[PDB]
Amino acid sequence: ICVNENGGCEQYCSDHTGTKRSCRCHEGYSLLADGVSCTPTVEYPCGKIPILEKR
Amino acid sequence: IVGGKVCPKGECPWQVLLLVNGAQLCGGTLINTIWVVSAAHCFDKIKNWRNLIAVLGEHDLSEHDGDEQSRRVAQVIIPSTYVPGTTNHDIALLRLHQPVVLTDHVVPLCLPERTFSERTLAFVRFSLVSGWGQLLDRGATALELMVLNVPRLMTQDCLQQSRKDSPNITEYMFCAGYSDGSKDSCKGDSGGPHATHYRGTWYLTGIVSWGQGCATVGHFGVYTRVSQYIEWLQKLMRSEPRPGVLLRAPFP
Ligand SMILES: CN1Cc2cc(ccc2S(=O)(=O)C2CC2)NC(=O)OCCc2cccc(c2)[C@@H](Nc2ccc3c(N)nccc3c2)C1=O
Ligand SMILES: [Ca+2]
Repeated sequence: ICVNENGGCEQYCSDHTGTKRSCRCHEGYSLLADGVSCTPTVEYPCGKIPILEKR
Repeated sequence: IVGGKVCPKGECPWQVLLLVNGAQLCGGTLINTIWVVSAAHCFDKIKNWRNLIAVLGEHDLSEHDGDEQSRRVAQVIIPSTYVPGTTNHDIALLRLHQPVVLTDHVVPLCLPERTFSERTLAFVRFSLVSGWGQLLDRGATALELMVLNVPRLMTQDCLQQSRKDSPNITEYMFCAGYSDGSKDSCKGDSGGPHATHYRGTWYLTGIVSWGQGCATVGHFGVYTRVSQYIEWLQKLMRSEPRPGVLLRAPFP
């Protein structure tokens, strides 16, 4: 599942025993209830540009 | 950087400037508050290990605007497989003596997981390369941080599209850029990021490593394939500092 379109995950993807898939996020992010989206939990999450984000 | 543009101040907030005795040495990428990823070849000629400084929040070299943060480099970690004066395994992991403070102008780039990087990021065609390197082959270096969008090539395609005693492109490298001599990263950009955008977030996929002259017709820029080093980097970031600046760590 993870090999194809990143398993639908916004960030990280783990394949499980069967047709199961778990999305995960980098530190400074938490996974939303959709099980795919990553939202920042910190003021300066990695890979995001504050001057562009605040625009 | 040849044929790019000024990176607008704060839009490349993970870019690091490395200095030795106050002189421009190389670029780097901030990946959290204390760790910087750069190129192993940046350190081949260093004797003054105690005079290595990393500057975050830098933009214009001619002026101090208050967003710059300088730190002493406490440790330089190079893979055992890297051989000085050669191209393979061109990566260094730098521990800062004190963490930088994250601000609108100082933000880490995400170091991705290996699977995500190989399965997904490796297929994002364009990525940004940046630095204060040469604006032209045999020309002056930049006073303002420059950025360039470059397309990635499969190694088979890089080997077929290239012209010309040149080194091989290993599984620890990838080509990116143009063969028409208009756009490239240069030697003064060495160690800087090759950053990839995916679903609203930027990740570290490459390091400015090597090539021929700068923006030389028939030649692409060659970048360290960061995905091969994820596990090696993570393990070292979990390790205790050791006496002495330079550390050679076993690879894999
Ligand atoms: C010529 N130099 C300088 C130097 C070299 C070595 C060791 C130390 C130093 S240094 O002390 O100056 C230290 C930068 C601070 N070693 C080698 O030449 O070994 C092979 C790697 C190697 C081979 C060839 C060139 C370079 C490195 C070059 N970098 C680059 C980087 C990206 C390029 C690109 N995208 N397009 C075109 C050309 C490029 C040249 C470079 O860094
Ligand atoms: Ca400045």
